[PDB]
Amino acid sequence: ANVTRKQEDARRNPNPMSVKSVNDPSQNRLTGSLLAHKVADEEANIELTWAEGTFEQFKDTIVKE
Amino acid sequence: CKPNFPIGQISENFEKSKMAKKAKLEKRRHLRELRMRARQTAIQLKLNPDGTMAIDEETMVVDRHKNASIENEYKEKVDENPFANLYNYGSYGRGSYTDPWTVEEMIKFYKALSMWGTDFNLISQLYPYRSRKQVKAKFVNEEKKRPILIELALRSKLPPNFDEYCCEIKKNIGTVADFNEKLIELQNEHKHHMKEIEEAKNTAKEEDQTAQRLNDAN
Repeated sequence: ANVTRKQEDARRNPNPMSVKSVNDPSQNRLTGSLLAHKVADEEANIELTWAEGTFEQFKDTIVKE
Repeated sequence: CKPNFPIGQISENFEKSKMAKKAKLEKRRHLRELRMRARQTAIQLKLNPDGTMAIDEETMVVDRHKNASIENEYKEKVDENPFANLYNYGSYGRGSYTDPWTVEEMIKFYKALSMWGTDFNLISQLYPYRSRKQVKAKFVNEEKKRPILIELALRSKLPPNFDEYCCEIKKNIGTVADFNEKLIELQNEHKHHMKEIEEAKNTAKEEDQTAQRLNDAN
């Protein structure tokens, strides 16, 4: 509900270019726990077909010793 | 019991001294064979199903050390013996060992000194990997060594025994081009490119004043 509320706020009064950089040994880069949120936002969903089985796996254990 | 080298008592920790000496003799002999042989990374993107046409944030920056570390891994490893680094007055001073001259070189030395008076500029390249400094000293030491064989050369003021006709053209057959006019023609090309960038200079200048004059009106 609020991601639309911020998007309309920009377009009411919109008020206004990338070249490489160098890794420096006197500078830190974001890593650790917030990097896990940087890779948990954009990745491939899988649409599950929810089913109800429970006998195919059951006898699969019975036949195996 | 002569004062040079008796092996005669305990002599603690001489082994590190021993193989250092046998390695410095090995080092200088590999310097001999360099002489004998010489005589003769944009930016990358990808196409996600979620966000297509997205560019990689890690490829935006460069590490500047992974490329250096590849070759540094592929260098030879050696264990430094603190005896090996020894230094004397003959250290860190320019000058090297001159390869001593042969008599096969003297016929190209006497005749090049027979044709001209004494001209060290063009005779340097005749001996391709000899330099201007030590060949000047070869003129100097022969004054004391062979003073009379040099004294025949300046008396000779005539074209010599006509065998230099090959060595007249053996010098000439390297990069056969009319050098009296080869330098002229490409120099005229160079000032043509400078005149064209000078045309590009002022034509960039006149449109710039034209454009911002319109901004001064508005």
